[PDB]
Amino acid sequence: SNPSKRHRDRLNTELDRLASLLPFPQDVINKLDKLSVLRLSVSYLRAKSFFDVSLKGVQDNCRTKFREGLNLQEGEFLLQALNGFVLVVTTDALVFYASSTIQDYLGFQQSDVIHQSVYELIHTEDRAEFQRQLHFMERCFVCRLRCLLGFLAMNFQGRLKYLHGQNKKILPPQLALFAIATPLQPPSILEIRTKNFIFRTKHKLDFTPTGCDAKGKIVLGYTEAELCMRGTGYQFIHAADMLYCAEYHVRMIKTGESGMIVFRLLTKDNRWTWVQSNARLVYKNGRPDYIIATQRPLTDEEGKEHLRKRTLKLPFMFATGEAVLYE
Amino acid sequence: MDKERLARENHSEIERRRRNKMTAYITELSDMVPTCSAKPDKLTILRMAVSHMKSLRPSFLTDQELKHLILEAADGFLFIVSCETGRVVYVSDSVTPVLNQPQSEWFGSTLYDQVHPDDVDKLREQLSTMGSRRSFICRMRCGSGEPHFVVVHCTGYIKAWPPAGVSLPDDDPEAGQGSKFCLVAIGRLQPTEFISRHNIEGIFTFVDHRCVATVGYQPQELLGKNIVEFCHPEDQQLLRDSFQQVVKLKGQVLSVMFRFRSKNQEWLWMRTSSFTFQNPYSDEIEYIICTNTNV
DNA sequence: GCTTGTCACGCGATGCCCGAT
DNA sequence: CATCGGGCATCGCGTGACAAG
Ligand SMILES: O=C1C(c2[nH]c3ccccc3c2O)=Nc2ccccc21
Repeated sequence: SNPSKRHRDRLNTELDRLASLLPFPQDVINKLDKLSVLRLSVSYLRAKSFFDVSLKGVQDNCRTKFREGLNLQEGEFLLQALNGFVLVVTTDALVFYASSTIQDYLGFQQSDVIHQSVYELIHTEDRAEFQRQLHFMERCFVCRLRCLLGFLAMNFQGRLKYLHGQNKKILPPQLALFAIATPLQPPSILEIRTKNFIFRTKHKLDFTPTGCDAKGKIVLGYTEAELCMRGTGYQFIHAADMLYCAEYHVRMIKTGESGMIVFRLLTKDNRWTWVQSNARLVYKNGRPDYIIATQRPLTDEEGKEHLRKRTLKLPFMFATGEAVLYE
Repeated sequence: MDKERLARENHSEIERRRRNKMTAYITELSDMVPTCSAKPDKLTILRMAVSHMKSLRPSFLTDQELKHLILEAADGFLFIVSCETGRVVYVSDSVTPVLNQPQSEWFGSTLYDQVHPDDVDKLREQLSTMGSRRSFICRMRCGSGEPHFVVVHCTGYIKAWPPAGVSLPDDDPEAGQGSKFCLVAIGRLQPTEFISRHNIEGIFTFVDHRCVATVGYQPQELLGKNIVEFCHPEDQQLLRDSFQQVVKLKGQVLSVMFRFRSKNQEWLWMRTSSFTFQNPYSDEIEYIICTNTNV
């Protein structure tokens, strides 16, 4: 042996004792390097010191055993209902805490994120923005964060509150951001099975739907009875498309064929979905009887391209908005 | 320069940074444990930290600490309802600071019983049949006066019932429920123009987004409502006469000026030009198209 | 087949401790 | 009451083995 080896062995013994005490599963602990052992022990101590200040049940007129177990898991239930993750960031941009569900959304392990700089997770072009949120108290903003499953834009809804019990040097507590991060939302139904999801609808002469196939029910989201009890299809059509569809309805009335037309239909979710469609007239004894429209769902990109290259110019062509539908 | 020398220097400085970070973490530990900061070398700091962590002690936080952080971040209260009947299986105590309701008013109750009747249908939509999320907006009753309702944004998910690890005793009220799925959710409180489409009664059925810039409301805050509800009482019958006249004069345009209550509850003078959309086969009125402009 | 990082080790410059002045 | 040399412990440095990616 030798004194250097002896001192290093003492240090490593204490480091292993610290590691075994970390509140993580043993498979996570065994893979930790020594620097992360120290970092996570400091993390745990800072968390406990804060909760000693900040923190501390079913109403007894309400208490059942089952409700008591649910109460014991209330925090996890909240975390699962978040649809995202908890983040708490210090003034020094260190991640005071991140919930485990961050791995579900960005692919980063909780034990790797905690007590590291938050900018390592944030897009460069957005980093500055985040800093201005770290420094009258509520916060609601958007930031793109690294996604190892690559970036995902996330809504941050949070608050600036004093992070007590940090023993900075004796400095007063600094404001930390307590935020919840969730993904973003698009308002258009794009078919995943985009290829050849052709569906057909049957209509009265005024375009009131009377029949729908299974793929139509899947795309639009209406039951067959729901689809036919909402007035003519002009109630389903985007306001930026109604005049074009009306022109093409006239063309079909006059020639029996509508030609290809691209327009947006209102789904049962009150979402818009692009379709390229062709409306044909069926005849009974040489008189128009009903319409058979055959439609292919389009991605938003293809729809925007078609609208950009549109033939006629009609009012409201570039309008965007939301709609509802009754009966 | 020499590739071997630069490799060596980069490596030496990497190891130096590693040593410095180890020292910094040990200093943090000395700040974080009791008798230390009240001076010690590395070994005693590490031993005192081991002792303090043994005192304090698998999740990094307890369930209560996690809940504390979530509610500190963005308020809210948890509720767990069953999907078949809306039956409230669980509600957190946070319902008292959110809705000014005791926990006792949601237990033995139904989510339909707690929302506005105009919303009950919508609720069914959300309760019928990543991780199958649910995200909606409703109106929940509050303490009070008279019936008092507040808009509540709800974020949740569908979960197979009963939940794992929770004991369901034989004599528990939940033993004979037999619900198969449950919604687990959080409820939280809170000079241009735009086009719109209405039915002949005046109900907003299509709203251009520019409404936000024109009158301050989001499109969802107008759709389903009658435009007359936003109009000054001394202009309401004028607006109604315009709506009933535009129907008689299909194709013809009709203009009307009236006071529209912006979302700041402020009166803005608006000029609305309206006309009917005719079904190109039956010539029936599909809807009324309005262009609403600031004046 | 290279890059970055972890871990141990050898090695002195000080540190602490404490009989002996 | 200090000051002073022993010998071991602490502590920072650079380098080499090794491995994940
Ligand atoms: O396919 C349609 C179409 C249409 N399809 C639908 C399917 C379901 C509900 C409503 C509609 C609807 O309104 N309206 C048109 C006008 C001119 C050319 C083609 C079409």
